[PDB]
Amino acid sequence: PRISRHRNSSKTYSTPKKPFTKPRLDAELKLCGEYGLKCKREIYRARYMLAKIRRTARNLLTLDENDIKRRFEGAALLRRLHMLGILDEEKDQLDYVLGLRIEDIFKRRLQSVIVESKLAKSVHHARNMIKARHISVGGQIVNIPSYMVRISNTSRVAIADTSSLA
Amino acid sequence: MSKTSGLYTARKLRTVRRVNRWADKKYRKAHLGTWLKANPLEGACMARGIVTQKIGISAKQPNSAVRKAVRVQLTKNSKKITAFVPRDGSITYIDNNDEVLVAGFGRAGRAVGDIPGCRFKVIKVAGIGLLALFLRKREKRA
Amino acid sequence: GITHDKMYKRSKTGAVQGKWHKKRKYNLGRQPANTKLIQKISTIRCRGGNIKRRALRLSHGSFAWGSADISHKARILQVVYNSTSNELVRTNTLVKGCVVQIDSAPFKSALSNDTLDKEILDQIRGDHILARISSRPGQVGTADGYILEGPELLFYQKKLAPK
Amino acid sequence: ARGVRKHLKRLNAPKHWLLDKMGGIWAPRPTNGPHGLRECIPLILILRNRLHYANTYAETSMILQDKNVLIDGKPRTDPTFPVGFMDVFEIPKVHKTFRVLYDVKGRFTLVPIQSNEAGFKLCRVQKIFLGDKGMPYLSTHDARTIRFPHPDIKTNDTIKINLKTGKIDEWYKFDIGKIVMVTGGRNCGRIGTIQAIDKHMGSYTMIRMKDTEGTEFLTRLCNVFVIGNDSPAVAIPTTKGIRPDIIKNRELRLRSIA
RNA sequence: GAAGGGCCGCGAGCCCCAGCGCCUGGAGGAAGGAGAAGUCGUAACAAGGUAUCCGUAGGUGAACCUGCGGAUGGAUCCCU
RNA sequence: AUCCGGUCGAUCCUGCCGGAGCGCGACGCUCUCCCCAAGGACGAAGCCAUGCAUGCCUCAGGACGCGGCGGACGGCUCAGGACAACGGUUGCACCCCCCGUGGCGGUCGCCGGACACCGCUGGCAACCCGGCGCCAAGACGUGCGCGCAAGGGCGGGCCCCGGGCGAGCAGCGUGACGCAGCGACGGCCCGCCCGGGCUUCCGGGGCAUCACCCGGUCGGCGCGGUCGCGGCGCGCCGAGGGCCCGACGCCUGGCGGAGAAUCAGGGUUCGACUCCGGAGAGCGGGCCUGCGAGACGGCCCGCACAUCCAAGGACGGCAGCAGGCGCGGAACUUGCCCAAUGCGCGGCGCGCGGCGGCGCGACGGGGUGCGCGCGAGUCAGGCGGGCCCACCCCGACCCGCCAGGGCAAGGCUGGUGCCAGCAGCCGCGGUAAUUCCAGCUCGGCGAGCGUCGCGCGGCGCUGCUGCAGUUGAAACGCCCGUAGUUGGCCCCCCGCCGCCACGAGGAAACGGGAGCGCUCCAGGCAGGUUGGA
RNA sequence: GAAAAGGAGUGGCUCUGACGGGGUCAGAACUGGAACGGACGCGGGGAUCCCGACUGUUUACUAGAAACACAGCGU
Ligand SMILES: [K+]
Ligand SMILES: [K+]
Ligand SMILES: [K+]
Ligand SMILES: [K+]
Ligand SMILES: [K+]
Ligand SMILES: [K+]
Ligand SMILES: [K+]
Ligand SMILES: [K+]
Ligand SMILES: [K+]
Ligand SMILES: [K+]
Ligand SMILES: [K+]
Ligand SMILES: [K+]
Ligand SMILES: [K+]
Ligand SMILES: [K+]
Ligand SMILES: [K+]
Ligand SMILES: [K+]
Ligand SMILES: [K+]
Ligand SMILES: [K+]
Ligand SMILES: [K+]
Ligand SMILES: [K+]
Ligand SMILES: [K+]
Ligand SMILES: [K+]
Ligand SMILES: [K+]
Ligand SMILES: [K+]
Ligand SMILES: [K+]
Ligand SMILES: [K+]
Ligand SMILES: [K+]
Ligand SMILES: [K+]
Ligand SMILES: [K+]
Ligand SMILES: [K+]
Ligand SMILES: [K+]
Ligand SMILES: [K+]
Ligand SMILES: [K+]
Ligand SMILES: [K+]
Ligand SMILES: [K+]
Ligand SMILES: [K+]
Ligand SMILES: [K+]
Ligand SMILES: [K+]
Ligand SMILES: [K+]
Ligand SMILES: [K+]
Ligand SMILES: [K+]
Ligand SMILES: [K+]
Ligand SMILES: [K+]
Ligand SMILES: [K+]
Ligand SMILES: [K+]
Ligand SMILES: [K+]
Ligand SMILES: [K+]
Ligand SMILES: [K+]
Ligand SMILES: [K+]
Ligand SMILES: [K+]
Ligand SMILES: [K+]
Ligand SMILES: [K+]
Ligand SMILES: [K+]
Ligand SMILES: [K+]
Ligand SMILES: [K+]
Ligand SMILES: [K+]
Ligand SMILES: [K+]
Ligand SMILES: [K+]
Ligand SMILES: [K+]
Ligand SMILES: [K+]
Ligand SMILES: [K+]
Ligand SMILES: [K+]
Ligand SMILES: [K+]
Ligand SMILES: [K+]
Ligand SMILES: [K+]
Ligand SMILES: [K+]
Ligand SMILES: [K+]
Ligand SMILES: [K+]
Ligand SMILES: [K+]
Ligand SMILES: [K+]
Ligand SMILES: [K+]
Ligand SMILES: [K+]
Ligand SMILES: [K+]
Ligand SMILES: [K+]
Ligand SMILES: [K+]
Ligand SMILES: [K+]
Ligand SMILES: [K+]
Ligand SMILES: [K+]
Ligand SMILES: [K+]
Ligand SMILES: [K+]
Ligand SMILES: [K+]
Ligand SMILES: [K+]
Ligand SMILES: [K+]
Ligand SMILES: [K+]
Ligand SMILES: [K+]
Ligand SMILES: [K+]
Ligand SMILES: [K+]
Ligand SMILES: [K+]
Ligand SMILES: [K+]
Ligand SMILES: [K+]
Ligand SMILES: [K+]
Ligand SMILES: [K+]
Ligand SMILES: [K+]
Ligand SMILES: [K+]
Ligand SMILES: [K+]
Ligand SMILES: [K+]
Ligand SMILES: [K+]
Ligand SMILES: [K+]
Ligand SMILES: [K+]
Ligand SMILES: [K+]
Ligand SMILES: [K+]
Ligand SMILES: [K+]
Ligand SMILES: [K+]
Ligand SMILES: [K+]
Ligand SMILES: [K+]
Ligand SMILES: [K+]
Ligand SMILES: [K+]
Ligand SMILES: [K+]
Ligand SMILES: [K+]
Ligand SMILES: [K+]
Ligand SMILES: [K+]
Ligand SMILES: [K+]
Ligand SMILES: [K+]
Ligand SMILES: [K+]
Ligand SMILES: [K+]
Ligand SMILES: [K+]
Ligand SMILES: [K+]
Ligand SMILES: [K+]
Ligand SMILES: [K+]
Ligand SMILES: [K+]
Ligand SMILES: [K+]
Ligand SMILES: [K+]
Ligand SMILES: [K+]
Ligand SMILES: [K+]
Ligand SMILES: [K+]
Ligand SMILES: [Mg+2]
Ligand SMILES: [Mg+2]
Ligand SMILES: [Mg+2]
Ligand SMILES: [Mg+2]
Ligand SMILES: [Mg+2]
Ligand SMILES: [Mg+2]
Ligand SMILES: [Mg+2]
Ligand SMILES: [Mg+2]
Ligand SMILES: [Mg+2]
Ligand SMILES: [Mg+2]
Ligand SMILES: [Mg+2]
Repeated sequence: PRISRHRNSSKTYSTPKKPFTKPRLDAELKLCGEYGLKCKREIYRARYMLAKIRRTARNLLTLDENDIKRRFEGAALLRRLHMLGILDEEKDQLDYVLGLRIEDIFKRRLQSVIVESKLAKSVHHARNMIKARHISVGGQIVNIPSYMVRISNTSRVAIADTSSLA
Repeated sequence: MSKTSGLYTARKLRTVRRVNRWADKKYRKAHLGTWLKANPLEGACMARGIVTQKIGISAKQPNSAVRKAVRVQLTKNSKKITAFVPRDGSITYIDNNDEVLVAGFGRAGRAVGDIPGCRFKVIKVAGIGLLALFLRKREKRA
Repeated sequence: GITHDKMYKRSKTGAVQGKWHKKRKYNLGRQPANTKLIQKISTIRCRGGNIKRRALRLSHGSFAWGSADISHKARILQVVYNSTSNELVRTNTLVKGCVVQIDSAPFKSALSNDTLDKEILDQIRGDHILARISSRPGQVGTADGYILEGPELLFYQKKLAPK
Repeated sequence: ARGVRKHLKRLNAPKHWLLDKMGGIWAPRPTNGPHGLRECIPLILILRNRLHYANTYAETSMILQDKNVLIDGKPRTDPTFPVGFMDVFEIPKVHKTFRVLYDVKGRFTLVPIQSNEAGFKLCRVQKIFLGDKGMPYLSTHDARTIRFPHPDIKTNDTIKINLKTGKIDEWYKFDIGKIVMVTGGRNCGRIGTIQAIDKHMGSYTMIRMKDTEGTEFLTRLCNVFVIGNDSPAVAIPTTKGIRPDIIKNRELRLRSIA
């Protein structure tokens, strides 16, 4: 067989069960307003990634406090959530992995980082400037709007010094 | 308990299930094969044939209308069916020997609405989709 | 060809069993030697090499008298008994286990030393001795053996009685 | 099939060969000889994939043509040559002499040694038998044979061999209390002391060892190679056959980047 | 030692007979279903104008009628 | 871990019908940029024009030929086959094996003629061959040699229990046969190895409108054949063997597993194709050569089909790669390269395998603006690449598809007047239509939307978890009764099952899962003392 | 129904086994124009319709049947 038959691939979003439901059909465009979202697949994707960390946490929390699998994956899960900035330092217990939301995932996009840093007038301006290739992340130039910035790479957001803007 | 129990009754709990599944009309309809036989399409999404006559069908008891249909002779097994031509005015695009493509109404071969005896419909005539043909996106030659 | 595959036999409940391949070479059978008494030894090439000697028309063999511990060579004279069938006796066909008469001339110097089995000595005074074939003529191209004694001798003499 | 197998798909290759699932549809298939097909690692996969002496098959071949690879004191020219446990690996142009041992995850490591060390070979006595005209032979785990063996040498013990003259100088006895290293199983690469040899009629005999920090383990007697007598006769890697557990390993993988 | 021949072992192909499916023609005959607004009566629902209904047997254009035993789901929870 | 609409004058139920989600294909409409990627499997295992798919190196400039090694591996497909095969788990004290590794090597004076390539003459329509002749061996043949191939007779203990074992197994000795193999460039032979054959146990489709079934069938003795055991075969003797814990028979649009789809838990359904195992090469059969084949890119015959031909004859097997026909709702080029990966032989060969082409099956990422700068294209140079190109880098120019009465988010003018038409289900339409046909306006998801068929879910409408049986569908008219299922209380601290835990031993890939910024990402196993736990 | 329908073997000679002197039954090798119940003796078969249930009786000398009788049934 050609060697390409052996590559893995996978879907990254889940579509809600009841589509035509007014109350959250409204709070769903509210999110497309408070950030610059092309369509609903980027809310679906955020729900998809929150669901998995929730499922892992419930699996671990069924278990017992002195157990090895807790001692392994709880520490791993908290470390990766803290370094992505989905969870902050003061909450170092697994039971806090349950009370997150989509919004704290959205907070660490570049479009949010540069608006905290005030590098763009707004979020829609931030989007257009992202694709114009004008903002770099620590000396390397990042074309991605959905880019997820570790709080280590979060001090080094700025204009890309090769740009019409220095 | 009106059901058998006890650690050594697995064989009976399986015999009961196997016998009682056939009392469900859907399980029997999808697993007995007599429908797979009686099905004019022989278990497919669609099939083609040649038109043998154009007919009109008088609607069922509450409504009143003359729906439009064609008697189709299937190519793959030489059977007779009737297909409802949808979408106002389309019955003109179905000549007396045409290769037409036939699919279903839904409901796995049950009559729909008020059209008696018809479980199929035509979706393409002479290589052209009838939706676009109605919508003036393609045109039959002459 | 001839085969000894089991797939053509029934199960242990009597049911016809199905057929899921074509004859394999490694289950072949061959026809048998049917070694006639009284000098050919064919060669057969078996699986992986392995010369097999296949006899036709043997005349002599090496025969051992055990209790006296004397061996001589001798000319098979006649096949007289066989446990399977009278047909292999009537045709003088050399197979393992058959009982034959051998020439007495080689063993006539044992007629001197006394305190020996008189049932062997008086038979040496004649002109043959009764013996059994111990080898497989169709597999190794040879027919050697031992002279009978014990209850077994008496058993075969009674089978040979003038009834 | 209708005969022997020549080819070998990459996925069907042994897991401990550490091949990568991309980079081909085929794998090198080891050739018959001094070791098997499962408990070995070929010469090409050592040179080309480990040490980068060659970046390709087409130039590993020529390294083996002008005879640059001494295995067990004798050269080799076959890329698919199976080198295994305790074999000596000396290339002179780069001044490197090794012996093959197992790591503590069941993989093949090349330990550096000295010219006072590459003069002998440890073999496991697989069996004692009789050949032509009634003579005794000992056949071992490296497919060496020794005739007229000293009667004290019995099955499952270990011998020490000279690579040049091919004769036995020392032997070690498999008893209760011998320093020994495993070669298969899920404790492959671990070293301990024989402290139980439990026998069973008809079936396999089981062996129970312990490291020098108290951790104990079990295996079949087919997987217990003897290395010394309360002291190893050959060198062993700076981990010495003690396995960490998953969390200790994880902190080390954290440290190496920290 | 070749061609060629004799007997058996393996085993095509065809013939011939029986089994075993599955599909299909057919004068007649007899059901079921839908379009129906066609005749003839009025069996049921009220004590439906002879309370209704079960089993069985017979009889009549049709629904149905009648005999023998049963039931209330009856039109009666009620009397030396 | 969720419901909704459809049986009334109104009302509570049962119960189905219809709607709402994911996936697989097919059809319709539409299409800016990049990355990944499946693709004549679907009761046609139907038929094939054309080309290619297997070669590489002892004896003389070289070819040619001889000799040798390989062509039994690799590729394709799923027709047959349901106590098979297959999966785990045993065994061979019933076996066979090339290459390679390590051993071992004792065997009762340089020989002989002849074959192909080639020379001279030929037959034939073409297919293919004849006759004569001069020439080699790491080719045969014979063989120089210190006796040892197969098989066979005797050499065991008459409570029972190291050469090697759990196990009387393997050697040796000694009486007879025989003369095999190795020797004209020293190898017969032996351990290991990978591979095979068979073999123990447990798992291993539907139908009872298939209840009895089998007769080398079940066992015993003896020979034969086999690499070998065995009713495997043959002779003789006996009457066994399987079965409601489902035999036997029939059917399958039956390849098995690793796995995949769905989604609280328990479950349902599918296992064409990536790895492993099996089986076949149009359909029955037979066989030669070889360590290894019942081989079809080997041969021989019967059948069904086709091909050239001067009419006498010869000849084929795409379920190999491309391509054609036919079938069907349904599936791409009659490309270039052996540079990597591997295998063969040895520097080459390889339609393995790779690299481009077709490719809205499907996956992942980014736009159609923001308040004033970009990508999409064009032209140049790198980088990469067997040769081009795509990605990256530097220079100069520069939506659409469905709907708007309810289920279910979204409401005025004209036309038509139970017509035409809509409508999955309720229902709409009778000359004032919230539903048809249109215009305006608004809703939905969005480079993708809609229609059709099927699987899972919805469904506690298949119920082990967990349904119902007075009247809605449903307790056999009753009593006895075998198989089956179930069975009070008691002694603890023994043995044998069940059960619970923890191990050992065997495959990756997939599924999870630790670490790692392909700019992110679907990914991959990277990478800056390392690592792939 | 039924010997349904349909198939195969069968001579001579040389032997072998089973039954408690006596033949029968079973098996094998060889052999003959490709023959064998070698003369003799000795059913052709099947699908249906009408009548009478059946075995039996009758027009000696042109009619053997569907006619008579019959068991059973009834008066
Ligand atoms: K119940
Ligand atoms: K129940
Ligand atoms: K029950
Ligand atoms: K019980
Ligand atoms: K039930
Ligand atoms: K055979
Ligand atoms: K075959
Ligand atoms: K074979
Ligand atoms: K295969
Ligand atoms: K084989
Ligand atoms: K082979
Ligand atoms: K692979
Ligand atoms: K691979
Ligand atoms: K190899
Ligand atoms: K190469
Ligand atoms: K009929
Ligand atoms: K009407
Ligand atoms: K009445
Ligand atoms: K009446
Ligand atoms: K009345
Ligand atoms: K009444
Ligand atoms: K009434
Ligand atoms: K009545
Ligand atoms: K009545
Ligand atoms: K009556
Ligand atoms: K009457
Ligand atoms: K009446
Ligand atoms: K009446
Ligand atoms: K009446
Ligand atoms: K009545
Ligand atoms: K009545
Ligand atoms: K009356
Ligand atoms: K009356
Ligand atoms: K009555
Ligand atoms: K009465
Ligand atoms: K009654
Ligand atoms: K009632
Ligand atoms: K559920
Ligand atoms: K409804
Ligand atoms: K309703
Ligand atoms: K009601
Ligand atoms: K209801
Ligand atoms: K196809
Ligand atoms: K096909
Ligand atoms: K196919
Ligand atoms: K199908
Ligand atoms: K070969
Ligand atoms: K071959
Ligand atoms: K091969
Ligand atoms: K193919
Ligand atoms: K198949
Ligand atoms: K099939
Ligand atoms: K081989
Ligand atoms: K090879
Ligand atoms: K087995
Ligand atoms: K078994
Ligand atoms: K088995
Ligand atoms: K089994
Ligand atoms: K059944
Ligand atoms: K028999
Ligand atoms: K036997
Ligand atoms: K027999
Ligand atoms: K018998
Ligand atoms: K069954
Ligand atoms: K099939
Ligand atoms: K279930
Ligand atoms: K579940
Ligand atoms: K489950
Ligand atoms: K379910
Ligand atoms: K469920
Ligand atoms: K496929
Ligand atoms: K396959
Ligand atoms: K497969
Ligand atoms: K595979
Ligand atoms: K395979
Ligand atoms: K295979
Ligand atoms: K295969
Ligand atoms: K096969
Ligand atoms: K076949
Ligand atoms: K064929
Ligand atoms: K075939
Ligand atoms: K064949
Ligand atoms: K064959
Ligand atoms: K064949
Ligand atoms: K096929
Ligand atoms: K095919
Ligand atoms: K191609
Ligand atoms: K077509
Ligand atoms: K077509
Ligand atoms: K290559
Ligand atoms: K190719
Ligand atoms: K620009
Ligand atoms: K540009
Ligand atoms: K510009
Ligand atoms: K510009
Ligand atoms: K536009
Ligand atoms: K419409
Ligand atoms: K529907
Ligand atoms: K509905
Ligand atoms: K109007
Ligand atoms: K359900
Ligand atoms: K459920
Ligand atoms: K109940
Ligand atoms: K009722
Ligand atoms: K009923
Ligand atoms: K009852
Ligand atoms: K019952
Ligand atoms: K009862
Ligand atoms: K009872
Ligand atoms: K009872
Ligand atoms: K029981
Ligand atoms: K039960
Ligand atoms: K029980
Ligand atoms: K009980
Ligand atoms: K247990
Ligand atoms: K593997
Ligand atoms: K005769
Ligand atoms: K008469
Ligand atoms: K008579
Ligand atoms: K008469
Ligand atoms: K007359
Ligand atoms: K008369
Ligand atoms: K008469
Ligand atoms: K008559
Ligand atoms: K008369
Ligand atoms: Mg592969
Ligand atoms: Mg009345
Ligand atoms: Mg009345
Ligand atoms: Mg294919
Ligand atoms: Mg499967
Ligand atoms: Mg082939
Ligand atoms: Mg071709
Ligand atoms: Mg078609
Ligand atoms: Mg359910
Ligand atoms: Mg009569
Ligand atoms: Mg008369």
